[PDB]
Amino acid sequence: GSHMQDPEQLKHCNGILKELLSKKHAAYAWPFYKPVDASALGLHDYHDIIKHPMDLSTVKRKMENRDYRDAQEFAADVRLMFSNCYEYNPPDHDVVAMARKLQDVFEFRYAKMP
Ligand SMILES: Cn1cnc2c1c(=O)[nH]c(=O)n2C
Repeated sequence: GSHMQDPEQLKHCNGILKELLSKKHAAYAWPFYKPVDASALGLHDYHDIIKHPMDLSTVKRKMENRDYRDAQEFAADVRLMFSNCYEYNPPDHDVVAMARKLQDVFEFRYAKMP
């Protein structure tokens, strides 16, 4: 059920999303900008292992379209994106190191929800 605080909490989520996409974090956010193109990258098992792909452009579309009804729904998708990275790749992969840094940006600012 919708709460009067949901619009304002979703604005905080939108601010986080804008930050994740910003130049400040681009050195480690870039693998998460667009859907994984598994065929182009030679990752021919990606869709056998990752049943629910997610990326920041999809989060952005869902925000713009008012798909997310509350902050928890938004956070679940961002976390799904990171989890997919932790599931698919070995833990010493550079993309995992980038995911951990971007997730730290996300989690610390999400925790500051007004
Ligand atoms: C999210 N993303 C974007 N590019 C990649 C990945 C990944 O998980 N593994 C991986 O190997 N590559 C190249």
